[PDB]
Amino acid sequence: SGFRKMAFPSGKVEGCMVQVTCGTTTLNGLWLDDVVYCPRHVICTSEDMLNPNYEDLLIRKSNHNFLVQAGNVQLRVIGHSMQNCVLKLKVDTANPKTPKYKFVRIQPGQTFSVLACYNGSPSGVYQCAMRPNFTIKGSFLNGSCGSVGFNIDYDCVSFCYMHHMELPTGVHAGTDLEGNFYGPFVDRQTAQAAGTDTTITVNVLAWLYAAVINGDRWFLNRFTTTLNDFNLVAMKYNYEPLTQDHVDILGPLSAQTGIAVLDMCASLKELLQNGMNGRTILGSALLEDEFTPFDVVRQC
Amino acid sequence: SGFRKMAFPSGKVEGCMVQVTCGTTTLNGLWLDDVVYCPRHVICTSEDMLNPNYEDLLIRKSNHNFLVQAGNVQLRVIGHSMQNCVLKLKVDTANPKTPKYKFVRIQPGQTFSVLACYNGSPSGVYQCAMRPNFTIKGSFLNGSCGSVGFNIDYDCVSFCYMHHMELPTGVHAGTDLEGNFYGPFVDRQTAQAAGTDTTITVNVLAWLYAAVINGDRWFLNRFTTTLNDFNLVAMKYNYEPLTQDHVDILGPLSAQTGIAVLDMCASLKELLQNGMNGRTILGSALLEDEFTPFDVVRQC
Ligand SMILES: [Se]
Ligand SMILES: [Se]
Repeated sequence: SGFRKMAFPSGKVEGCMVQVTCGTTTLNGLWLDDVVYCPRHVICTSEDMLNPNYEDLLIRKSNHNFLVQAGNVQLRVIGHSMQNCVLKLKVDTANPKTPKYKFVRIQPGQTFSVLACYNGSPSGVYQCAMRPNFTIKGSFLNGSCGSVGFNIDYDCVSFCYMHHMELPTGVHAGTDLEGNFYGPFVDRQTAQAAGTDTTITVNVLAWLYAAVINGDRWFLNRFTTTLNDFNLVAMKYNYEPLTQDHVDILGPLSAQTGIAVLDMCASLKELLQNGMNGRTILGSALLEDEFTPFDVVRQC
Repeated sequence: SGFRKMAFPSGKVEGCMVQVTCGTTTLNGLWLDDVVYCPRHVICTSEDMLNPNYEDLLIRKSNHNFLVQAGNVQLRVIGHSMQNCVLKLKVDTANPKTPKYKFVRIQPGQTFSVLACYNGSPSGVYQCAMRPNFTIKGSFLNGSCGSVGFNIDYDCVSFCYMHHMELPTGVHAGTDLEGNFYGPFVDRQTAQAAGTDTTITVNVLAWLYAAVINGDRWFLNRFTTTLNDFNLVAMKYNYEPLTQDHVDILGPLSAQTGIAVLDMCASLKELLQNGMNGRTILGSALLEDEFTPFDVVRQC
């Protein structure tokens, strides 16, 4: 037993990371089949980032201006396309190590594993949630740009994220693998408001169930509540509204534990109104919202 | 910037995981060069685990009684040795995928990455600390036995841990790769006291420095203290004694931040005596002790 924040094994992805250099800027690329994907701001200098005209800047670039290095293996670039905020560099060799893969655009509240890389070299793996306001709170130093987020189902890597920006607030923003930003963000070094974040209510509930399974039951109380009562409390406390879709997804966990969802909500309400009072749930002294129902089920 | 609990990329290790079956018991093995390492209790039934005589049980086994499966590749076992609580199964093929590697026995307070596996298949990666009482708090379901813990330096995998037991308390215990348990534990399903755990003081301090670097400074106070004053407070609060070795290892972090170690200790003291008062450090509402000075430096 036991419960941990756990990333997917990164092996399949490590074999796809490349280094992409254009002019003076180095960052990470993702080589699948014969296409290398990377943040289009690889083409920018420091000053460029203040106010880039990506079309005009890219027009000053040809195929030979992109250095693609796979470990020590130089890749030959034979086409280049901008799609939203990604570059798609066509190279002459299919990646021998390409796994089965999909590109997916995930939803707020969903989670994924990040392989943080520098100079096309993996350095660490960890699990992130896409926040309701479409930021992530990661660990992304200078040159992490181009690191990707992914899920694995059996043999298939669903790439869902590529890192592009740290906001002045210190949170992180980026694209799907088609180059469309999550959230209102743009690939320019400018003031950008993320906007109010909220707790992923359904994740918190899933985590409470994981706590019950693991033997932490102190917070289980004598009350119940209704979706609407609970949702009123959710409002006050800056939590996402709970819907029937959410109740449904907790079904299997409510099934195992014999604790109906709305009884778990009344527990949550007591925690939101009374706090945790110096106690811990699954070793945490706040309410974790970084685990989906799927995450919890996988681990149980 | 940003700060996260981060495991090593698991790629190098995923290519070493095998499935080991003997009689009715399946668990995980580690295939390096021509030797497969696994928990010796693979040879035990359920009832065996109550009171195993490993010599006598192993004497009833030959090379062909060990099923070693590497994905779909059956391995041929040609010798078998018990070393402490591990079996070393000699197989006829060197693992093509063997990385550079060391076996190391780590120290309490040190951290490592766990590749949790089931039936020789990796399912997730996450970072653990070896507790002062030589347990780990992991996520290890039925059949996780044989999963390993490791560090990576450049190209070299230092294996430090193999999973063997969940204690009745729900914490985890296991061996180095020579088969010597961390802590007082044995590979028998019996009552086993772990004994008092304590907070890894130096880790907490490293984490406080990581917090300063990331912009969290609320807890920085007007006081200082001495090693002995601090250590008296450490005692009261079940924290490990801070030594000069520890001060030394925080040197580089004290260097960058311009906050002397003992000033960071006075801050810690105020936190230990006054609590966190509903505030958060690096998104945590308690004091994290799961990051070493090396971990923090790597991430900064
Ligand atoms: Se970037
Ligand atoms: Se086991």
